[PDB]
Amino acid sequence: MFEARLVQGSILKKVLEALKDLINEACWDISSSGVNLQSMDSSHVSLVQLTLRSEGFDTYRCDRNLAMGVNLTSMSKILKCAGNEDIITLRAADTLALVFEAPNQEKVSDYEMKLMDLDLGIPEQEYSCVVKMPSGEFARICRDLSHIGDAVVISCAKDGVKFSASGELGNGNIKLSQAVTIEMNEPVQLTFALRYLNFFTKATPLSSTVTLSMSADVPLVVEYKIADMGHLKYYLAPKI
Amino acid sequence: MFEARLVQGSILKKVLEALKDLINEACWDISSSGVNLQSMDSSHVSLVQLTLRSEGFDTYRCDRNLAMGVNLTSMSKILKCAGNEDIITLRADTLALVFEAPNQEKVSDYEMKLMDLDVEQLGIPEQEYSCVVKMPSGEFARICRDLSHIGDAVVISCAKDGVKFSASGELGNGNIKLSQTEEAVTIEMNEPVQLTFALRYLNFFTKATPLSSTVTLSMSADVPLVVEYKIADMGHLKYYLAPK
Amino acid sequence: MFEARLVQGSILKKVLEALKDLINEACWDISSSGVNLQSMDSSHVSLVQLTLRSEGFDTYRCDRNLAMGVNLTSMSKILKCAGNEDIITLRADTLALVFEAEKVSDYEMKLMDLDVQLGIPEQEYSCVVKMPSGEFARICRDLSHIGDAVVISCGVKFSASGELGNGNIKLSQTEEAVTIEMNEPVQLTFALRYLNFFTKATPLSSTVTLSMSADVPLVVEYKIADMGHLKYYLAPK
Amino acid sequence: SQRCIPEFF
Amino acid sequence: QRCIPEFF
Amino acid sequence: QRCIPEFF
Repeated sequence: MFEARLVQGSILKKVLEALKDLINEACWDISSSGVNLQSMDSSHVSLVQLTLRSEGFDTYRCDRNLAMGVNLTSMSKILKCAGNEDIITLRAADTLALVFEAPNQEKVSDYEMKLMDLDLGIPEQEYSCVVKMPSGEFARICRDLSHIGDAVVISCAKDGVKFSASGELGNGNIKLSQAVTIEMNEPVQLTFALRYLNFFTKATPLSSTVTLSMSADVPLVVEYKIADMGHLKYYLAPKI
Repeated sequence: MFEARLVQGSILKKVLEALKDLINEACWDISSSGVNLQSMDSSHVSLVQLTLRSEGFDTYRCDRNLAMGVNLTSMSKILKCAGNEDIITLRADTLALVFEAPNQEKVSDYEMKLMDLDVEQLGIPEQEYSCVVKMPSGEFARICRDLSHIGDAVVISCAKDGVKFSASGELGNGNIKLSQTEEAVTIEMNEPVQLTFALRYLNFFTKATPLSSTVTLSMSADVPLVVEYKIADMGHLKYYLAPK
Repeated sequence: MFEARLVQGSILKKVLEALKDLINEACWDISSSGVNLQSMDSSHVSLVQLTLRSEGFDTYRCDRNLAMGVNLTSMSKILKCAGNEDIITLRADTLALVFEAEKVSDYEMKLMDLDVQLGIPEQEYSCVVKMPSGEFARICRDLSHIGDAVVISCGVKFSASGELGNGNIKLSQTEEAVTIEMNEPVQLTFALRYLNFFTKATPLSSTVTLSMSADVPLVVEYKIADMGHLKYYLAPK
Repeated sequence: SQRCIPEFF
Repeated sequence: QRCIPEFF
Repeated sequence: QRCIPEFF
């Protein structure tokens, strides 16, 4: 009914790490085109959109559209039982089966995960400023400014992008110039909650690069490309 | 009087690490044939039997059979003060531990307060086991920790081709298949088996993993599991787990 | 008014790591000769004396003597925001910390009014032990497993006792050397809790110098490159 | 002053 | 869950 | 435990 085989089994491990703490429960949308997951966090301030195209899988088989409601911490627990060199197969539809086949040992792990019945349109948009920067740098900026304040002001201009925070200790401004690529059509200045961004940055191991797309009074998009397999997008509603 | 010199002091560090959380207090049996410790845990679901033979020590002297009641967490604390390449001399009311740094003139002598125990050694009768699996210790440690995410108990099933570890819980269930193949899985069986064990005890046993690259599981019907770690060329650390 | 540029910015990071848990609040004495911090810990059992000479800064300008009261936990958090390869510039009611990796970080830290204190007399010491910093770190960390006080006997011997039993660590005179400069043997007792705070300075120096005499504070000295030192004074029991 | 995703999507 | 003395 | 001010 559904059989997805991934040789780079650690992609799926890093994917669940980047979601489990931000989203507790999500519906995995399975079809012939691949695996999709879209979910807001419990506060509806952020939304994750995950796409894993069928072509990114080494084997992919799906004869009907599936909506598998998954407790992402239960799925994270099972995926921790997989080694980084394992071949992971997803299979189904009252349970999701995960099969971990050892790279070079005669060891097969078979996990059967209870599902649960879990019962938004992301409109196409252009953005004024699009910043592409190293993922580890964005992770550091978000972690570092978390020591200063709870909100970060992202000001983008032709020269570059500035991340600013303020609190009791004082204030901080991190300026990146220009690999930092800035496709700018209109300077923007938006304020976001650092706590959510520090959840998004758990996707950092998925991609050496991160893309921020911003426009006046619209959600920030924090985008991690997943090899040649898909993407993990985080949307963050602005403040004010 | 007693004096035993262990060049590979990390053995003793590792031993204490693999016992301290499972057993709070134990009697170290010292004789001319070597060092022995036997103790059940608090709940008497598990029993550990440690054997360090005298010929494994580079110097070994013992003129009297000694029974030293030791607080294993106190002894673990002292052995944490030894470097991983230290030469450890056990010397004996108090147990003295002397750590000689491999490089640089540093000598630590620790004197450990002993206590009076009354461990009523339980007799262990060797026996023939239906199935015996020898497997990499790290693999076995991986198994017990992974499955404890799923359930509180592991069903171990041994057959000619291979061994399977199964656990169930709220989340769902898991099955880990090991087929017989240093990094190898050998199965010596004369009768297929199926036993259930508490994973929380197994996960204490796997703290002995750095003592041996390989672990031996000995199983039969209506007898405790044996989880055996061989210690270099000097002895073993055996764990016995009562099956549910 | 004040601007100091430290290319080896990790010195300042390590310095704040070596103070923030011992000293809550300190006054950074700033002048043309460099940066000086002197403070007791809250219990006045230990004293920190930090010296960073102006010559060790790659750029140094100071046109008046400043007394900057700093929350060292606050300062530590900001220095967490500097990478270990960043050029750190200090600049001066606020302290400006600029970290240069392209990437320029700019932090402004609220200062506090701190009026603080003590004069340290130059002294001859009966015994001066010089040893690897990492060894001293282990000795103090290991012996705190056994007792809360250490007897230093000068080879040099470190001894502790508690409910477990007792321990003695013996170092013999030999970078990784142990040198002892002694005119008179001494035997002093100190609280290990403070010594384990002092050893947080271990990343600053591959070596530590212990200076002792009967009835006088122990000196635990970490040399900072060519630019100064971090000294810890510990009153004997 | 934290806005939410539904308001934009 | 049986116990060791039950067997030894 | 003595204090630093008695010596300095």
